[PDB]
Order: sequence, then C-alpha cells, then structure tokens
Amino acid sequence: DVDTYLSNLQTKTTLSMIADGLERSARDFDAFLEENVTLEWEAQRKRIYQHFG
Amino acid sequence: TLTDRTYLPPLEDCLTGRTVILSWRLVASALEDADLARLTSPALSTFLRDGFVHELLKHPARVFEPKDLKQEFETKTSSGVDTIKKDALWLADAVAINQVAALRIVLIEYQTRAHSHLVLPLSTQDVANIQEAAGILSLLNPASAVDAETMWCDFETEARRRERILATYLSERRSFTAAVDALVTFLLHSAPGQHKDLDSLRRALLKDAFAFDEDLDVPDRSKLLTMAPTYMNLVEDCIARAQALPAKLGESFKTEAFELDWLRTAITEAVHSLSIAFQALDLDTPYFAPHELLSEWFELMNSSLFLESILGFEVVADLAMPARSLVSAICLKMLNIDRTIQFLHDFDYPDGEEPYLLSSQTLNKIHTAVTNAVNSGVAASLPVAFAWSLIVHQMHLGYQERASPYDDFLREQRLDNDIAPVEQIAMLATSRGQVYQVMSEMALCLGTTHEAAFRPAVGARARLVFQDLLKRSAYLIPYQDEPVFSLLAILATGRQYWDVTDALSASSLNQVYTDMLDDETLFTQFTMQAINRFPYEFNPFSVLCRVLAAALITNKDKADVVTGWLWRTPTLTVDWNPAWDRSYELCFEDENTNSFRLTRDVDLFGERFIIPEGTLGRFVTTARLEFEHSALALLGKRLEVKAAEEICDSGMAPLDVDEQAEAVAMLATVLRAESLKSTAKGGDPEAPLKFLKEASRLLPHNKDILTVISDTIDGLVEKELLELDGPQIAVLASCLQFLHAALAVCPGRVWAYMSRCALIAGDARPGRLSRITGSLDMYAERFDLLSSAVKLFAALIDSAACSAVPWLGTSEKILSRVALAIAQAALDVYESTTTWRFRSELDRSILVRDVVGLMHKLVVHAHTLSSHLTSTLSPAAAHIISSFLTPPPSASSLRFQPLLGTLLVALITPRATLYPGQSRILAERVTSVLAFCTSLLRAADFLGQTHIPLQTHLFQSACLLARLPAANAVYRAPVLELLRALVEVAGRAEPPSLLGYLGSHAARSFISLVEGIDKPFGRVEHAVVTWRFFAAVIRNRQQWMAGCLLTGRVGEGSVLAAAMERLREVKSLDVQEAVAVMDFVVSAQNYWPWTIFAVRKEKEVVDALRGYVRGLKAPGMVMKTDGAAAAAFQARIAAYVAETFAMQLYHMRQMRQAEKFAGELVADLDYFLREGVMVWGYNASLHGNFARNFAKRFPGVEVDDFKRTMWLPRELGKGYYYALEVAEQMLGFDAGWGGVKQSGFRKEMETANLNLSLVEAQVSLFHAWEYLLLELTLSLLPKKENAAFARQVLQVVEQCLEANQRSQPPENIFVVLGHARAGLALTLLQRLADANQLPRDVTHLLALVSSAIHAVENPFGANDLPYFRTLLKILFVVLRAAKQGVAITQQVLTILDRVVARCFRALAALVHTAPEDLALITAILQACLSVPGIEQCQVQVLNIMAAHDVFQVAVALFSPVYGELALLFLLELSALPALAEHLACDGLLGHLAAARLAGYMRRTNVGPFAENAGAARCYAIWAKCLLPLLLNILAALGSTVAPEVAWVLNQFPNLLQSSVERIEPLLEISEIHSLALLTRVLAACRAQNARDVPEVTWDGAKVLECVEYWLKVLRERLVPLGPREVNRLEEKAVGLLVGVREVLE
Amino acid sequence: EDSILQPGAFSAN
Repeated sequence: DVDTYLSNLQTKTTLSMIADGLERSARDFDAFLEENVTLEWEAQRKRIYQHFG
Repeated sequence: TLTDRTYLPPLEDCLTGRTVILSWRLVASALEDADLARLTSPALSTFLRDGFVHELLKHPARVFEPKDLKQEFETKTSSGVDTIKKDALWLADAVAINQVAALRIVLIEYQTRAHSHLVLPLSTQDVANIQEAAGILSLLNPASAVDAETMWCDFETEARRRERILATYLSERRSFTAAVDALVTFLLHSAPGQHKDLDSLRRALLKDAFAFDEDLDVPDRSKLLTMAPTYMNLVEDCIARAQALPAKLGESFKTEAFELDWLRTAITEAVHSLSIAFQALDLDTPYFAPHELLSEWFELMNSSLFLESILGFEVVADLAMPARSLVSAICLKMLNIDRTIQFLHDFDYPDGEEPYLLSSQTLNKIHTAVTNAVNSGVAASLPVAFAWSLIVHQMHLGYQERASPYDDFLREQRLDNDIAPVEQIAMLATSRGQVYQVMSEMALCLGTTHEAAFRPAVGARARLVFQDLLKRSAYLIPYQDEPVFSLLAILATGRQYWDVTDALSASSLNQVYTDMLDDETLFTQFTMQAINRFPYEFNPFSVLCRVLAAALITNKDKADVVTGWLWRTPTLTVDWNPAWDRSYELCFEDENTNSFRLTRDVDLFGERFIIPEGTLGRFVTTARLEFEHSALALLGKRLEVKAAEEICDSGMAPLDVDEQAEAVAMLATVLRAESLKSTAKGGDPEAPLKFLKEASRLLPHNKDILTVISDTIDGLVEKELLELDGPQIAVLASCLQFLHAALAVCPGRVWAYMSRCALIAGDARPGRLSRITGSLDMYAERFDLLSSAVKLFAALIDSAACSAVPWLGTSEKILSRVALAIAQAALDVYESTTTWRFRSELDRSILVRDVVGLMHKLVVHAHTLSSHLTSTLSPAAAHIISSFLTPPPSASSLRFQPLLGTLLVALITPRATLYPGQSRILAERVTSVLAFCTSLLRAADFLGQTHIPLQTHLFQSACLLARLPAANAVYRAPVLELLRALVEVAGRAEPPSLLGYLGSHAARSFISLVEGIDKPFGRVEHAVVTWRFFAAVIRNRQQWMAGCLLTGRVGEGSVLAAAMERLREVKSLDVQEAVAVMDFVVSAQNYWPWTIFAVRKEKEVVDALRGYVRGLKAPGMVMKTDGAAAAAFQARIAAYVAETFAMQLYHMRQMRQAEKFAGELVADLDYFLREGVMVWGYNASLHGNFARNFAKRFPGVEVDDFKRTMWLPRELGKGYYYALEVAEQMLGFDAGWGGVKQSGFRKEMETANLNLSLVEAQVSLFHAWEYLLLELTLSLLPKKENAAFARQVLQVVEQCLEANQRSQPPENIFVVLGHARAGLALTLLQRLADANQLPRDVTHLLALVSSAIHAVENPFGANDLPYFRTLLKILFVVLRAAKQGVAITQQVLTILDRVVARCFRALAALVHTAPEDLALITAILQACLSVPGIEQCQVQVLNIMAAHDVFQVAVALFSPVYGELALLFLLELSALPALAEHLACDGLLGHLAAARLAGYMRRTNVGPFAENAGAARCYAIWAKCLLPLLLNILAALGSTVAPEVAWVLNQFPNLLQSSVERIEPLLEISEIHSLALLTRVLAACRAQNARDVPEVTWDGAKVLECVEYWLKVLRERLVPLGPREVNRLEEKAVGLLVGVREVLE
Repeated sequence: EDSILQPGAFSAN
C-alpha cells in the first residue's frame, strides 16, 4: 500500500488538492440543476397528463 | 538519602536523548547571564533544589577526590555503552577522579559532540566561499585547511576522541567552578526587585543548603562561612596539578597545546576558588576569619610564590593579571587592615572570631612570606607587602607606648630594635608609584566596566579591600596626585558615559560607593580635599561627581548630594594671576596659613559672576577661597569664555583642553542622571530643566550652555578632523555626549542645532564627519569620538521616532533632513570601519554593535507602521534600504565585509569564564547583526524585489552562522530567526541549494544540535522560535534539509519524535507553544505528508485520544470563564487540530481507510458546533468605544494609524493588528497610557488585539471545518448516522445565515466574508439534496435567506456579483428542499412576488454576466413554482405575477442566448393556468410570427448537429422550449388556437422535416409525443367543424414505422454531451413511447 | 606635597 502511495504521489502542497473539491462541486452543481429542471418539466407534464385525464 | 538521580540521570536517558543532563556549562551560562526563564525552568529548578547538588557544591573536592566507586560504576553502566564504559575507565585510570565523574564527563562529551565538531577549523569549500565574499580580514588558516571528508575521518579516531574528552573534562571543570561561583554570588548578593520566582528559588536553596533564612533575625552563616577553607584547600591540588601534569596520562597526548590548555584550566580553577573564598569572606566583613586557616593559606602562598611559578609564563598574562589581582584582593581581605588597625588602636575584643593577632607563629609566617615575595622580585606582592608594612609600622608604635603576644613576633625576627626591612619595602613599593599603578590595574581587572574580568558585583565587592587600604594609608602618606589618580581609577574604573543606568541593585553593590560619604576618613580626606582643589585639580572632583551621579540614581537617601555639591560648592580654588598682585593684602593673621583679604572689588569676567569684597582665602602653595557659590554657573561661564576664543589678562586662566573635555563629560553624566531620576516615581520632573537653567545662569541672555557647546563645536570644527590632537578629540567626544544628554530634556534646541551643525553632510566647508574615514588608526583618543557620535545619532533617531507629541523650534522638514544626514553619516562610518586599525577588537565590536543597532532601529521604525507618524525618518530608512538592498556592483562588497568579519571574529573567539563584559558585548553585537540581517531580508521581501544581490552573501554568512551557535547558546534563537527570514525571502523570489554552502557534515551537526528544542530548560520563547524556523524551512523548496530533519538521518531522533511527545501532553502544555507545534505539524504535513501521516497512523493511539480529549473538553464561550487571552490560543489550537484531522481524513479517503476514523471523529465536533462558523464574537461595541475614546483624546492621531504594514508575520497575540511594542514607547509620554490600576488605553488596546486574534483563529477554524465537512459529506454517503449528521449540517447553515445578518467585521482588517461562507452552505445543501435526507424544515430556514436578500442593497449587477450568485443558488436549493415537503406558501410567496420580479426587471433593464444570471433566475422561478402550496394559491399569485407585466419585457428581450432564457422564463411563467391562457392570448402569436429569429428558422440549415452555432442554437431553443410552451398554451384552449398552430406548422415545415428525417434506422421523443397530442386534439376539434385546421401537415405512416423500428442497439447514437457527471434516459424514452401508445393507440 | 611616605611624623591618627 505504502509502495503504491509513494509511487503515485505528486510533489505539491496537500491543502491544494483538497481545495479541488470546490471546483468539483461547482462543476457538479450545473448537472444537478439540469436534473432539477428536467425532473420538474417531467412533473409538470405529468400533472397535465392527470389534468386532461 | 541523597542520591545522584537528578545529578546523574540514568544512562538510558542520556543515550536515547529523552533527558539531556544539565551539564555545568549550561548552569554556568544561566547563572552568568541571570536569565529569568532558564533559572526558573523546571529542570534546573529541580536540579538546584536537590540536596545532593547542594552537598556537592559545598564540597567540590569530593567531586574529584580519588575514591573507589567500582560497584556504583558497574551498577550504572549495567541496566553504544561499551565505548562509553571504556572511555570512562580510561579517564578514571589516567586522572585521579572517581569513575562516576569520569562516566558523567564522557556522557556530557557524547551529548556535546555537535559543538566540539562545529568549533573545529572549517573545510576548504568554506575558505573558498569566504575568499569569494572578501572579493585586513585575514583571520583564516588556509595553509592547514583540509576537506570535510578528511576532517570527519580524523574526528572519529581514538587519539582525537581522547583529546576531545580531556578538553571537555577541563571545560566542565571550569564550568562547574564558574557555576558554583555565580550561584554563591546570586545567593549572597541577590539584587532587589527581582521576579517572585527568583526570590522563592533563592530562599528555598538557602534554607535547604545553609539554613540561611531571611525571616530569621540572625541567619546561620556557619555553613556559609565554612566555604572558605573548602576552596583554600582545593587551591593546593589546583596548583599541584598546574605545576605537574598527570603521570598516568599517555605521553602522546602531553603536547604543547595540551599543556597550555591544562595550565589555563588550572589558572581558571584557582581564580574561581579565590573568588568564592573572597565572597565567603566579605559575606562577614566586620568580623575576623579563623587564624588557623589564614596561617595555612599564608604558608601555601609562601611555598607557591603567590602562584607566580605557574603564572610566570608569558602565555598566561591575560589570565595571570586577573589571577594576581584576585590573589591580592583575597590577601587584603583576610588581612582586614581596617579591622586590624581598629583592634590595635581600640584593644577591644571583637567577639566574632579570634584573629591571628594573638598568634605569634602566624605573624612570623606572614612576615617571612612577605620577605620572600619581595626578595623574589614580583609585582603581585606590592599591595600585600605595603599593607603588611603598614601593620608592622603600627605595631612598632604600639610597642613604644607599652615599652602583648605580638611582642613575641616583634622580638623573634629581630624586628623590635630596627625597622629597616619594612621601611625599605614600603619605600620600594611607593617609588615610581608602582604600588598605585598595580592597584589601579587590579581595580581595572576587578571592576564593573566592560574591561573588568569578573561580574559587576564581583568587582564592586573586590574594590572594598583597596578602598579600605587607601583609607588606612591616606592619613599615613600625605595627600598627593598619585594616590588620588589611583583612587579615581579604582572607583570609576575608566567606564564610558553610556555605562550609567538607573537599574536598582543590592545595597551591597552600592556600599563601595556610599563608603565615600559614610566613613569620615574617606570623607574629610578625599571628598573634602577634592572639592577644595577645584577647578585647580579638576579631574578628581569631576570624576567623583560623575561616579556619584551614576551610582546614586536610585538611592533617594543620597540623590541630591551631587546636586548639592555642584550648586553650593563650599570653597573655590584656582591659579593666581600676576595681574591681581595689586588687588589683595595679607591680613598677617597666620603666616603658615597665609590668609589674606580682598581690598578691591574684584570683578571676574569683566547678571554676571561677581565676588563680594571682604572674602577670606588660603594660599595652598593658587589659593583657596571660602566663598559660597554655584560651581555649575562658574563652569558654564568658563566654557563660554573658552568657546568665544576670548582671553582675559585680568581674569582667571582658561580651562585646558582635557579639562574642558572632562568638564563637559561630567556635565553630560549629571544631566543624564537627572533625566533618569526625574522619570522615576518620587522625583521632580523639573530637575534637568532646573539644572540647565542654573548652568545657563549669569550668562549673556542671547546664549545658554547649549549655545556655548554650539560655539565650541563651531570653533573646533574649523580645521579638518584629521588635523586634530588627542585632547581636542576628547573635547569633541564630550560635547557630543553633552548634546546626547540634553537631547532628552530639550529636544527642540538639539534638533535646531543639528539642522545646522555642519558636521554631517551639512555644507561644503571642511570639518565634515565623513572625512575621518580611510586607513587610519582609531586608538582610544580617536575611538572615544565615534563611539559617542554613533550613540548620539541613535538617541536622536529614537527621539525622532516619537512623532506623536518641549519641541519648540522644529518642523517635519528639519527633522527629515537631519535624519537623512545622520543616516548618510552612519552608512559612511559603516563602510569605512572595514579599514581602520584599532588597538583592540572590543572597540571595533562596540562600534559595529552601535551602528548596526542604529540601522536596525531605523529600518524597523519605517515598516512597523504605514501611517504618517513614520514619515519623519522615511527618507532616511528609504536611503539605507536602497543602499543595503541594491547597491552598486563596485561598492557591493565594502558594505558586506564588515558583517563577514564580525561573524569570523565571533566564530573564532575562544571560550572564557572571565571578562563577562566583553562576552556580553560580543553577544549583543551578534544579536544586533542578526536582527539587522533579518530586517534587511524582510525589507527586500517587501516592496517587490525580484533580484536580491545580498542573498548571495547571506548564504555564505549562514555558512558561518551554522557553526556560530557552537560557541554560545545565546545565538541559537537569533541565528535561527535570521535563517527563517532568509528562507522566507528564498520562497517569494529552485533557490540556491543551502546544502552546497553548509556541507554534509556541518549540516548534519547543525541538525543534531537544533533538533532538540531547548531540552535542558524547556522555555517557550526559544521553542516557538525553533518551531517557526522548522515550519519555514519545510514550507520552502528545501528538500535535503527537510528530509534530514524529518527522517533524522520514520524518525527516531528527529524533530517529530519530540513533537509527538509534546502533542501527547497539550492538556497541560502552554497554549502558546502548542500553536507553534501545531503550525510545524501542518507545515510538515502539507509538504511532506507521506512521512508525517504515516508516523501518526503508526502512533495514532496516542494522538487521536488526546485530540478527542481536547475536543470534548473545549468550551465554546471561554471569555466569560476564567481566561481572556487564552481564548484566541485555544481557538487557534482547535483550528490547527481540525485542519490536521481534515488532511489525514483526505489522505485516508485517498487510501480508502477513512470510514471508521470519520465515524469516530464526528462525535467530537461539539466545540465546532459551539464556536465554529459563528464569527459573531467580534464585539464591535468595545472596538467602536475605544476608537471614539482615542479620537476624542487624540484628534491628530487616529486608531487606524497603528496598523501594521505586514513587514513581519503578525503574531496571534496582543499585537496582531495594533503595534503595541511601538505604542508602549510612543504614547507613554503623556498621562493616560499608563493609567491607574493597570487601566487606560493600554488594557483596551490589548483586549481589542486579543479579540482580533480570536476572530482570526475563528476564520482559520472556519476554513478547516469547511474542508472537513466538505470531505465528510462525501465520506458519509451511506444511510447511517443520518440524524446527527443532518442536525450538524442544519445548525451550521443556520449559524452562517445568522452571522450573515448580524454585525459584520471590518473589511480593511480582515477579509470580506461576502461569498466566503455562502458556497459552504451551498455545497452542504447540494450534497444533502443528493442524499435526500432533509427534514423539510424550511419554514424557518428561509426567513434568514429572505432577510439577507432584502438587506443586501440589491447589488444584482454590481461588483458583488459572486455574492448575489451564491445567494441565488442558496435560495434555489432551499426552495427545492422545501418543494420536497400549508403554512409554506405564505412564507415562499415573498420570493415569487418581491425577489424574482425585481431581479428580472433589473436584469432586463441592464442588458438593454447577464446570460448566466438570467438563467439562474429562470431556474429559481421554475423550481419555486413547483412547491405544493402554489397549486392552490394560483388565484392569489395571478395578481402579483401580473402586476409587474414581466411578459412584455420577456417578449421584448426575445425579439441569441438572451432570447432562449426569456423564452424559458415565459414558459415557466405559463406553468399556471391563468398565466397559460394569458400567454395563449394573441399577444404571443404576434411576436411569434414577427420574431427576427424566423429569418434563421426559414433557412434549411436548421438542425441539432448543424455545423453552424446559430443553426444548432435555434434548433435547440425550438426543441427544448417551444414545444412544451405550445402544449401548455394548448391545454388552456385548443379549439380556438388550432388555426394558429396549424398556420405556424405549415409556415415552417423545415423544422418538421428535420425532426422526422434525422431519426432513421431524447428531447425529440418529447416532440413526437407533443405532435401526437396535437394531432389528436386537432382531429377531435375538426370532427365538429371543418373551417379550421385546413391541413394537418403531419404523417402517420413514417412516424409509426419509426416508433416501430425504435422499440442494446439503441446505444448506437447515445453520446450525451451536456451531462457528464452522472438507466438515465432509456426509462424516460420508454415512458414517452407508452404515452404515444396512450394518445395514438 | 611634602616628604614622601612620612615615616617619622607622629600623629594621633
């Protein structure tokens, strides 16, 4: 385990890698909003399908 | 029950390093420097408080007496030990010491191998680097220099190891002697006003060792008086070893160097024994010592020839002179000439002890010893012989009056009839004043000045015997100039002007001085005669006044004696002028007295000084005058007359050059004493002003004493400084000293004169101070000038630093010009000092120290603040920085060679227990040089300097600073600081490899020396210093040093092995050091995680438990409880702990081992829930109150003016933002800063700084907990511990939203919080929605968001765009969580009515950045219209949605991303039936058919994958938005709008063709469903009427065959481009197909 | 001042 950990290690500050979580969140939020608005359009269409009958 | 546990700890600790034995070197250093922290350290406290150490120091002979401790040695060496045991046995066999002492010395040498190696000659690369730095300064030895490899291979040899062991043994002997001497000194002559801990330790040591209790009216001196013979007997063995080296020692080691070292060690031991004996003797001054001991001591001295046999060599003069002086001192002490004469003349028995006077044998022995010493021809016996001669001269007369035991002596050696021998001895001693000269030399070597060989108290108590001898020899030999100069050199010692301080000391130290005014013999013979012989004999009276004013500053009982003598002198005496022969008449009263009376009205200096007619006088054969006057005014008048270059034939003679210099010097010293005693409580603040007024009395109104000094300077500065004789240079030095003295009480006139002094870059006339440069010889005559000028300049700069105020006659421009000239002169002196040839090194050392301190005070004062207060010295600081950071390449080395030479002289100065003055001066010089280097490095780091030419030289200076600490431990902290600053400058600028300059062996030795953080004492200051140094060294690109410091060559002896030992006791360790330890841990983790995290996981059982303990018992609000400043420290510690936990959790997650650790840690976040994201502890109330109170009392100076310029790393203490270190000296001049009962502005400023530090720690904890929770949200994805997790997340969100509303912190001090804590809650709610574990409690959570959106000033399109966007995303996720859940509709309609509409209108008005904001607002409205509470309040919301007429602006913007977003917005608006029909009205169709987009729509290029961006964009805007809107508006009414949609369909058939053609053997399947529903409804309508829907324009054959052929191969053309972060669509598609089967089938 | 190291003068001292 330690062998692979040292093999795949990069010379750089650790506090910068964890920071990437912010970027990843900012890039996931977009897709999450797109899923919100798609499940919303879906819901709306559904309620219309239950309005017409 | 007195073991050697604390004295000699187990060998396992010494070897493993867990406990460094407190060697005698460290104890001696701590006792010599009188350091508070070290003396109060737990280790040294327990070591000294032990009874074993007491018995050892009370019996040093037993420490080295030959004994048989084989059993103890074997028991200690049993349970690298073989080599240690072998060396111990070899040393015990060679030297007569016991085996235990040998083993201890070997262990100490083993622990101190780093120093022994670093004090060795440097390598070849080091010599090459030094030569490159040099471009005088030839203190190297390249002829014998060798490489490092051959130096290390020879270091590990056997012969060299044994030589080093013997050297360490001798050094430890000297250190033990010095330590016990200093301990006795501090215990007997303890200074008052010391720290409570020091007094308690002194009392404990006394009561434990000697039972000396101060609360007893009569302490037990027995055990203290029995310390004289204990060392007088050991001196025998000392001299025996000095005269004969060990026989058992091998002959190969008995080399010249070893013999010299042994002789020096023996001489030092003898001197220390003599000093301890003298101290134990003077402890009981009046009583006599046991004659049984003096007998043996005099026999010893007789035999050894007063140690002249061992001191006869010419290579031990530096140690012989002080040795001879101390021998004479102890001889005169045990002789007690004063008490002896008192007994011989009084005949009364003292009763303290029997004296040698009752033993004739002792008298015979003393007489024969003195005779042998005088016959041998030695100078050391001069004072002792003279004294004895006096005693015999009094015994003879005592026998003549009685013509009892002493008679036996007087008749044994035939000394009764004849008195020839003692008389001849006294004659020889007094001839040529040899006795007086040797006494003066001894006093110089036994004084208080820096030239003294012992400590100040040692010399103060040693001068007592000489003073008593002069007291007792005054009335015998008549008054004469030689005894007077002798007493002057004794009492004054030749110290400088700046050697005067108001430091209160023990009365004992002041005894030697006060005796001049206590005993009548020394009062009516020296003081009275000195006063009477004035100004005729000026030097004695002047020096006496000087020493008295310097010694009686704190003595309030005799503080006005100098003032009284100077203002009310009883008599006058001056030379007689022949012109006055016709102005006197003899009264014929007494011819022997030669009295007379003035007959004419003599007018002197013809208010002016006038003498009344009829004054009596005595002709001293000059004459004395018995007239009362103020000598100060007459001296000032004489100075004025001499400065005016005017001479009066009918007046008194003018003062001589040396006389004028001494006059001005004594005036300056008295003025300084007055200024120092006035500031102290209980004095008079008008003392210096009154003194100056008296000095300027009876003088011309147009000038004062200051003007007199100005005229003197102007007259003496006419010629070139080089063309000046000695005395004129002494006069110039004294006038500069007087200017320095007057700078305090009258800064205005001093600055006004310095503005035109014409001596520093003033004008082009000859006399400038910069012309004294070159390759000259700065002897004592020429050095007293510059050494005073530099200090005068430093005082001027210090006075100018106080720009917040006495100052009549000055201005900003004048002070700025004077400061610039002073800086130029100081820089010229610093550049020229590298060429002068001084008589000694101490002078150059003092000069370098002074100039470096001046430059450092100038540099720090410029960057410490950024307000206008630091503008007076700004041109000067700027000049010095431009000249020390980017100098020209031709004179670049001239400014750097001085520092290199200083470092060389420091790194090759030998260790010596004597001469503490030179040692402390060199230490202060080194510390000043290091501070100056640090200041230059920080200045270069600031202002954006990309190329620092000084770094190349600072690297080769660190090459020497790596070994410099080996000579003195004091340098360990400053040096490290410098290194830290060099590393910091190397970071913000790979850097030059430091290993290439240091070296492998040298670097490893330095690492092994510094790795232990102040182990023998364990102080906090040097600990924080070494932890910041380690953190800075690790943070930079240093990799070799970082690896050698972390690994130790895992870690077994590395810094981390001790950092873990300190971390496992944080519950009791000082919070101040814990912060630095945690900072070091974080610096080692972020850059070297693979090692630190690995070691912590391998030893987590000791760290995780302590972290949990700290977390559980960490209250949130600690201000209210006991402790106010510890709150910030605890917050910083918690922040660092949270950061480390987060980093290790990230590493474990990367290793997939973070589940259990995170699950165990989440239960420790209580302190976080208490004092985490909540930053409301800013308490702006008290800050505003302090600001108002400071602006009301200080209109000119503001509270923000004390803001730091970020020059030095801000401390997390009472000086985080406000510069207190400078304020203490800047605002403490007027009443209000000090305050009663420790109140005022100081305490409030300290509380404000503590609050700011607490806020900074809270922000750090905020970031740490943000990262921790961000990673935990991903870690804790499974369905467990959901309750506590959601509770914690919701509490954090609520605290953030509440802080966003409550009082905000300032933006100039801290970073703007806007957009810093919004994304935190944003991502938290994001992940919680992804997990779908919310309690749908938005009923209260949204109120804070609404209040924030209302009270944000609506910066929709302002600079605060990130803040607006994050608030919008937060409210979006909040309303989405609410949708998942009635009392909600009334609470969420506020956003639909006031927020969405206002923001949309603002965006539509600005757009005339915008795309993303409009899309976010559209998404917000879409997700908000989905709450269940809106499906019933549609009626209520129709009016609010119609009031703003948003549809008009939407259609306007639609008339192409903006059109897309407007279309989506109107679509989501149509989600409500009323709004659906409103959009379905003809308002829509008009623009739908008139839109300019129809231009691109009619073109056949439309398509989903069309190459053109416009075509694809239009196709998407039509597919994703137009069809749902069509269906929505058809739901309202279809029968009426069917013609319209039919016409739209046949007007643009290209869209239908593209939709039915792309799909061949998803957002388009929704289109198919919409078309199917439209077909169904239009067919149902057409079934009744035929007028409408003329053509369907739609095919069933093709579409049916398509849906047939599309119901694994489906993945052929499924390449989703948009979503790439997340089975997804197939289900939806099949659903739509079912819908088709439900509408078409 | 006077005779150096007056060895003969007698005074009360």
